[PDB]
Amino acid sequence: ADLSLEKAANVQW
Amino acid sequence: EGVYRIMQGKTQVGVGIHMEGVFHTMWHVTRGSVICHGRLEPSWADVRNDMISYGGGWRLGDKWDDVQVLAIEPGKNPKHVQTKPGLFKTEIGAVTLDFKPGTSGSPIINKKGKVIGLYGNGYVSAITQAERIGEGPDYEVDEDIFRKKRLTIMDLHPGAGKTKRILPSIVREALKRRLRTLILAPTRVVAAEMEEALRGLPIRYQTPAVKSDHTGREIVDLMCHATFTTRLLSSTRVPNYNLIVMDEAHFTDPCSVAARGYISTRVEMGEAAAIFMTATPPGSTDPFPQSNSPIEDIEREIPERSWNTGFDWITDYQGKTVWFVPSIKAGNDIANCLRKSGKRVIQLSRKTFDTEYPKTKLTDWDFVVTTDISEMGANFRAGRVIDPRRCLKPVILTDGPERVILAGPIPVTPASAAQRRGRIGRNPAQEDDQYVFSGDPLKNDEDHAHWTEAKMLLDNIYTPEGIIPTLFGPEREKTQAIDGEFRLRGEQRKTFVELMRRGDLPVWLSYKVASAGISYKDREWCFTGERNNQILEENMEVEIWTREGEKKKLRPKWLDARVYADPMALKDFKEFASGRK
Ligand SMILES: [Cl-]
Repeated sequence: ADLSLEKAANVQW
Repeated sequence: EGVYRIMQGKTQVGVGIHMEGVFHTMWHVTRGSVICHGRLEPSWADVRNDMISYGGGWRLGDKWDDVQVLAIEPGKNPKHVQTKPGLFKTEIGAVTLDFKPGTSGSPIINKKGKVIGLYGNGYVSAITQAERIGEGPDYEVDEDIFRKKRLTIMDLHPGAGKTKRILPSIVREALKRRLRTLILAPTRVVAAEMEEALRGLPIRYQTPAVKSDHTGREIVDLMCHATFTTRLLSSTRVPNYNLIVMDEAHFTDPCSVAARGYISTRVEMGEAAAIFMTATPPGSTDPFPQSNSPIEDIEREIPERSWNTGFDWITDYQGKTVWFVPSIKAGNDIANCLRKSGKRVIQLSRKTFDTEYPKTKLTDWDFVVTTDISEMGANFRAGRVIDPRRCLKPVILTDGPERVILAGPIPVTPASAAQRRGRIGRNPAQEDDQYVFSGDPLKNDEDHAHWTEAKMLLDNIYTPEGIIPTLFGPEREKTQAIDGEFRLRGEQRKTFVELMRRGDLPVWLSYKVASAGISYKDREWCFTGERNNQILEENMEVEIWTREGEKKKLRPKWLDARVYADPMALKDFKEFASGRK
């Protein structure tokens, strides 16, 4: 493994 | 499905957005790498503007012109930060907002819920974005490409998908439609890669050694172009596939040309549907087609033998190259030369391809020195192509007693050059890949032996309908031969097939022998040739010890270069000349 992700937020007002 | 932190002792490097199926982030953040979840495909990047796309092209709601910066700080939390962007001249807008390194890639929002750019770091921090984009995420929508009496060309290109999303997609759709589907790879190695891409479908691989296989349960056949043709020649059992799919349909190898001719005939029959996949359709003539990532084209003089200086740009170049050569012999030259310089080079030709390609996929290397075989499906993690745009073409000398000679080095076709250059510029790189080339291509290849060799295959394939099969449309204008004249009745026909199948002989050769009424087992024609028909191996006149116990000089009646034009084919023709084969 070299890089991964982590869901932080969602696109909003 | 929202916003993610680009995590890489190792913490947060940047931020990305996943929207509509595609993953967006700044170029500086990933620096070109892949990400994990399995893997994430780097598909598109405008480098200078600093941004990269994963799984397809960019997605947008609008532009600026009143906005929020949903900043995802590392070792902190999401905080909506609202501000008016400045109107700076450069026309690029920007915000006066300083978030700590690692934040790069944060979504900027116009007051709805749609992203209008990314926070670019970095005097002030730009609203990084370009023009309207782009292509399409790794899911495929298709027709209508399954109706009988239809033929389609997909000019697939290394985005999302390709051999990745397009092939399984149509196969899933085909199985759903109860169509006996055939798939055709140019090489075992490309078929193997098909299998992993399809893993999970009822997909059976089919050896040449088997003349036909049948299960009657829903299955999908996977074979080489040449497997198909040889089965079409030797099996009595016409399997009535209704969908036929040809990957890399530009292969001018006669088994290929043949396959394409038969297939096209099934389509006109109303009997089949057919899909031909290739970036360079037969008849296409652009040597500079478009490509998934930018290619730097570089026209420059290139060595054709050994060298010792004034070619620094070669050895100086700090990465992996692909170098097409017109021949094994030429390749040794260049390899031999490269190796002087302490360069890890792998050589490839037709014969060696299946055992030497995987070395390129699985070990540290510097150079590949390849014949044109790498125009068919070959996939490389290289940055530069070095292409003197040269090759050898087999021609039947009609000028008195017939023979096949390897003419050249002559220049390649536009298509062939498109393909060589097409090794490069698939994946987004820090520097645009380099196409280094020399000379203009030449399109008239009509004296290429393969065209008539194909008709030889073609008009000896028998159909229940009684139709003689013929060359695919754009390929018909390459012979003045009249349909059917190469047909061979009786077991002249059976011999003509055996020599090819078991004798390993080229089509033209195989032809001349069978039509003389020679039995396969007989080998005297290898010795009853004219003096100027003497084969030589590494400069000495070839002698071989027969199965009946004699020494005779290798001197065939009919002379075809392709048996004697590289040790590996010549090792073979020697075993045939013995009676070992
Ligand atoms: Cl070769």
